[PDB]
Amino acid sequence: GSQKERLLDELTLEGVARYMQSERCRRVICLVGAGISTSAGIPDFRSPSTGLYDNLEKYHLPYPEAIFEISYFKKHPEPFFALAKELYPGQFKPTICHYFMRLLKDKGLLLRCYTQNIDTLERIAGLEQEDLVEAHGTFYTSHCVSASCRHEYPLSWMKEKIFSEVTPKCEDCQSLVKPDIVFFGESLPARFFSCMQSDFLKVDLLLVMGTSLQVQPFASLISKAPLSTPRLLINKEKAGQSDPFLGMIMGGGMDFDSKKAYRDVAWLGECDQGCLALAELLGWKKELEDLVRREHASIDAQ
Amino acid sequence: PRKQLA
Ligand SMILES: NC(=O)c1ccc[n+]([C@@H]2O[C@H](COP(=O)([O-])OP(=O)(O)OC[C@H]3O[C@@H](n4cnc5c(N)ncnc54)[C@H](O)[C@@H]3O)[C@@H](O)[C@H]2O)c1
Ligand SMILES: *C(=O)CCCCCCCCCCCCC
Ligand SMILES: [Zn+2]
Repeated sequence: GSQKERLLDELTLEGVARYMQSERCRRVICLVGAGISTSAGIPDFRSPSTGLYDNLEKYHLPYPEAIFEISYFKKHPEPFFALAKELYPGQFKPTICHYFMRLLKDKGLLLRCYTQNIDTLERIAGLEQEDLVEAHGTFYTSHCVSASCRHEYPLSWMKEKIFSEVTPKCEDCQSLVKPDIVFFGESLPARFFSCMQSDFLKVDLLLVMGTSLQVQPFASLISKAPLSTPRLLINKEKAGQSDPFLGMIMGGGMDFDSKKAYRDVAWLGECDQGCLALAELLGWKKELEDLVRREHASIDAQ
Repeated sequence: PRKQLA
């Protein structure tokens, strides 16, 4: 129930792997963020140097955060579209970490991937809509913002607009056409809430990859798991701990290291390497290598 | 609730 039992034989990658191949581990939820797509050429926000916050000087905006806030987008969409042009990859190639999740799906272990990313790489790796909660939406589709229109446009249309440097307008009514992303200030999709209500009732492992767990309400997903569900973080830095200050005012933060630690494991490094290591323990390494090479070769030949 | 930093 709400008891804090220890189901990992040890708080290591090796322990997680053994658990994953026990009968108790049938339903895995992945929570992922921008860290899983940095090796695919898309910057995160927070990384020193290569993160976007460091690299937004030219846009002459108040504080680097505004270009992804809904009120600033409403005032002027042009900076956002300009940056989208700058960031739009020539080629969409999912990472090892993406294909690791594809392996979970093919093995019948994936209950859901909840992603904060908007880059569509989960879809390209072969996660289906069913499998996915795009908690912050997606560039995959776009919609005219006009309540009485709401015409849908595909990414090839939006891409053309973004590269032509033409602010996207609706062909039916000439209102702005906006990528289906959730800007800061916006409500998350209803899907997010209903999947969360059901999925966290019966999850056996939470795998958390490439996110700082600072964006809410996404971050609070870690507290929705049962207290005995193991949680593995694969990330360059620890994340999701309780802050010693905020934590003094009235969910289960990550606890990898304290005296009371019983189910949380942190593997610090590149997501691609951590997933590769985990795959190796599970005996999936060659499968993973073959999938990535074949999928990448297939993309390379488009 | 709304997308937001903490
Ligand atoms: N790819 C995208 O769709 C994209 C890109 C940037 C930002 N965002 C948005 O901005 C917000 C940022 O949230 P976030 O927590 O995803 O990003 P973040 O920038 O806040 O943090 C990313 C985390 O991943 C780590 N990291 C980065 N590269 C890594 C790698 N290769 N291996 C392991 N760890 C790595 C960072 O150290 C950090 O902890 C979200 O709302 C998201 O929607 C999306
Ligand atoms: C929430 O955090 C809003 C998400 C805004 C981040 C967008 C960053 C990347 C945009 C360009 C990539 C295009 C991929 C189709
Ligand atoms: Zn329209």
